[PDB]
Amino acid sequence: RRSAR
Amino acid sequence: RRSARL
Amino acid sequence: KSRSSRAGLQFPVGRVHRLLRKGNYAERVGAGAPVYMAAVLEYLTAEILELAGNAARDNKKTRIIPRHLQLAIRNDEELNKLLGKVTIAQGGVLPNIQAVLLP
Amino acid sequence: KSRSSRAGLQFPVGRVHRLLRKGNYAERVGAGAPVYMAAVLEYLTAEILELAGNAARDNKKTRIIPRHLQLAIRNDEELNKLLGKVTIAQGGVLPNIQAVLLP
Amino acid sequence: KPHRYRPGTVALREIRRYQKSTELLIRKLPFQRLVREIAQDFKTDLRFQSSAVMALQEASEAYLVGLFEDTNLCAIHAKRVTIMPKDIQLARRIRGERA
Amino acid sequence: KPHRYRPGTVALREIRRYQKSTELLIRKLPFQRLVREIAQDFKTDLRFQSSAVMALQEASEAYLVGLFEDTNLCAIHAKRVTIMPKDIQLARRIRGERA
Amino acid sequence: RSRKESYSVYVYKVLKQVHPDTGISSKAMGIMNSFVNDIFERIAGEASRLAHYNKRSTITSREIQTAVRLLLPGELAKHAVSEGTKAVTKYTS
Amino acid sequence: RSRKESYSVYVYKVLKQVHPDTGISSKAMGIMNSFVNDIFERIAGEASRLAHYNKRSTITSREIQTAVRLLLPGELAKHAVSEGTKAVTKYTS
Amino acid sequence: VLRDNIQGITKPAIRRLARRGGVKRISGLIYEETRGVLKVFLENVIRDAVTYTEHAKRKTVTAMDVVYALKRQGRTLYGFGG
Amino acid sequence: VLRDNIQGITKPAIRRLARRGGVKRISGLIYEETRGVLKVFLENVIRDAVTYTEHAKRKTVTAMDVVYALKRQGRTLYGFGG
DNA sequence: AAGACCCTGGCATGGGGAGGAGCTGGGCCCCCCCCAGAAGGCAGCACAAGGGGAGGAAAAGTCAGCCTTGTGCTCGCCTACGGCCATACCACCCTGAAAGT
DNA sequence: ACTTTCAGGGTGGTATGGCCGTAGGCGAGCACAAGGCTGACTTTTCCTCCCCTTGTGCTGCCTTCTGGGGGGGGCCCAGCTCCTCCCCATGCCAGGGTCTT
Repeated sequence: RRSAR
Repeated sequence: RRSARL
Repeated sequence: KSRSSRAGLQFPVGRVHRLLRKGNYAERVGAGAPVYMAAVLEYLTAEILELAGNAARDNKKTRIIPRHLQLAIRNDEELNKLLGKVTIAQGGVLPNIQAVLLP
Repeated sequence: KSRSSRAGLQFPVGRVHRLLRKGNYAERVGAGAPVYMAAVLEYLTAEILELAGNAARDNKKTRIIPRHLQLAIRNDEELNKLLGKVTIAQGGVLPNIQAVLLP
Repeated sequence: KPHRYRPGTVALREIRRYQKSTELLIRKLPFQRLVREIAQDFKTDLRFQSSAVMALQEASEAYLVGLFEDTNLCAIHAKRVTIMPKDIQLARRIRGERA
Repeated sequence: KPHRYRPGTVALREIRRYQKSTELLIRKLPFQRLVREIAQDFKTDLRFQSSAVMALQEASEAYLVGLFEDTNLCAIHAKRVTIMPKDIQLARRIRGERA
Repeated sequence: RSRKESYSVYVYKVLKQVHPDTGISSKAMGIMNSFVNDIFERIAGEASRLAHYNKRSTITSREIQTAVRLLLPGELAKHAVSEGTKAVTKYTS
Repeated sequence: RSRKESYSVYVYKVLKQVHPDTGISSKAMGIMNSFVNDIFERIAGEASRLAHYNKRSTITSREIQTAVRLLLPGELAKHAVSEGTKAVTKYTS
Repeated sequence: VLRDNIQGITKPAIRRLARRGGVKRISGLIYEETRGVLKVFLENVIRDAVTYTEHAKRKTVTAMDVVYALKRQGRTLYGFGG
Repeated sequence: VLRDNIQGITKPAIRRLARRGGVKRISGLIYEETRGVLKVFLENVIRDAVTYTEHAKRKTVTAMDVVYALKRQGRTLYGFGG
């Protein structure tokens, strides 16, 4: 669900 | 007039 | 709605503000300072937790242990620089052997 | 008299008290806290100045330059340990050469 | 005679085994006795939390492992595989523990 | 033919001369140009105090002198007097700069 | 004895966001708590010095943002600043 | 009208105490200023942390004494502690 | 606990520490060097931990005293609080 | 244009820095290595010094920004203000 | 699951910082000239590096012994908590003098 | 050398910290076992250290041209200071939701 890089 | 440890 | 809900965070915006005021870092603490700090702390924690969870899946495990946290930190050069002087208790070392020592 | 002279020092006990209060170290500062700190700061200064002044006399000089401070600091193992990560501008280095160096 | 491994293969096996694990490599009771023997020179009749001794042991072991990695680098530098006391001394000197 | 010094004694002469002195060993204008060029990559149209560039030069030269001391130690370890890039790399790696 | 409070509740919430089916042990959770405390003291301590340099009696989001830039290396600072700026914008709105 | 803060007068007095016939340069004197400002910040920061750990709201000569013990190595701390207690005893008496 | 407790850091214990560090061959004079290095490190940390404890007018060296002593050494340790 | 000024750290200048460090013999590949080391060090301090400068909304890098950037980097410089 | 208490809301308030105007200071840019030093080159030689070989000191295996560690119990000293109360520190008014330009 | 901004003193208040008393909980100590880990002995083999030889790369000396460094002058953009005042953060009372046992 959560990821940035 | 002010000396310290050796 | 709690202050964390307004900022969209899952971290204690209110408690961080109490920590900022209690720590006498300054005479006064702005309104947006706890929101900025809580967002940074949550982002950093989520960054490690995603990396540590990936290590556990690589080690075919369903639970994070301090060894998994150590693998995530040392593998990522950005977190490795941030935590260069940090010791993780029961974390072990990165498995690495010098090539010249191998047969 | 003055607070400095009552304690028998030469450093400003009154000036130290303001810096401790203004610097945001604690909500209150005791009566003896600035007096104790001024005594320590004066002692550390007198130790370096005595060692640096001896360096000028041995180097047949009469006025202390930044080179003399560096020679005194690095020659004393206690002062060197205290100021290990400290750079003295225009201090040069201690003249030392390895044993395997000399033919 | 029984089968005997050539030297070095068992060393590599031990390297892999102890780099794959996270256990404490020093016996807890001797280390605790050493910690209490050192501390008694500062204050007599001290008491130690269990977590205090455990933290001391973890810190010491991490420090020693890092120092041994630096010593291994110094050994490889001199075209060697055997780590010698001078390698430890050089690693400590560059690290600042001896300047 | 005129007298020619044996290779090496001029090195000790220069070592003594440059360890006795405390002057900056890099020309000021090239270093100032370098500092202005590096800082251009961060923010454009910057300005530098004279003491700012002086402080940068003092810090850089002290750092380089210390690094060369460590590199010389690494060279002596490997039974050599000529310092090589691998010596610099080992000194930096033990210092923790390479990470 | 008094009760002790830490970030355990919030770390569990963040972990559930990234990995729904992964748990965290007791010893790992203690390390995560020590990590949050360490970074908080680093950022606040840098922002305290940063505000004192400018003769400022207030710590604002500008002080935190610059403290983040000074401490976080590389792309860690870039993404943290954007997350921090986005959160403050949503908070005021 | 902004003031300039320095310990130049007091370093001069201390220097005349130890070395009556020796002066100090302008650059060397600015080094002594940074040294006093550096050590003041170290002891004050250590005393601040000691008071915070024990949940104390005040900084006392006992916090300063322990900060001196933690920072100054070897015989430096023994003589610095002795000098400080001698001054405090004189100050109260 | 009176003396000669450094020998409790036995030769096999040091060998296991070196193996974790990737060391293949270990000299016979290393073990004495490793014991002295460990003792110096422990003395530095314990002197700071006991100093913290004596300040709080206590007799039990807490785990936080060790954590605070290490942070002073520049050797931050996670997992024991903070 | 303001490019390739790192060659202004000439071979004789690096030899002087090496001579103050006690070096006698210097390999030919050292000069490229020393230039790469210096650029990394300068990039680190200048990045933090500028960060302090833009925080105060200033345009001139003061001597005190450099001191602050160095001190936070780990190296403390005496003689430029405190 | 319960509830202790800390976080949020609302309002009154003193103060901090942000815009505006103004002055001025040194950072930058230019120009000229000098001579100290860097760059290129050549001769010489000394040092890094490969190859070879002896020996001795680590490693690996075997086996006997011991002291670590897990479990269980006792004692009692220390530490966090709570209440009472001294008292030392902060803020304000007032007066007076000291070192920095 | 003058001053004016900071150094020093006295008083009210009160919030912080010391002293006593307490209860429990953790730390030190003692049995017991059993066995997993340690210490010593032998063999050897493989790594280290020494020697030799050489070719390449470094040093040292010379020559010459370039550019760093010093002087002298001019601009103007940027940095510091003062007034104002407006808005944000703090403190206190009241309520109610949360997160720790």
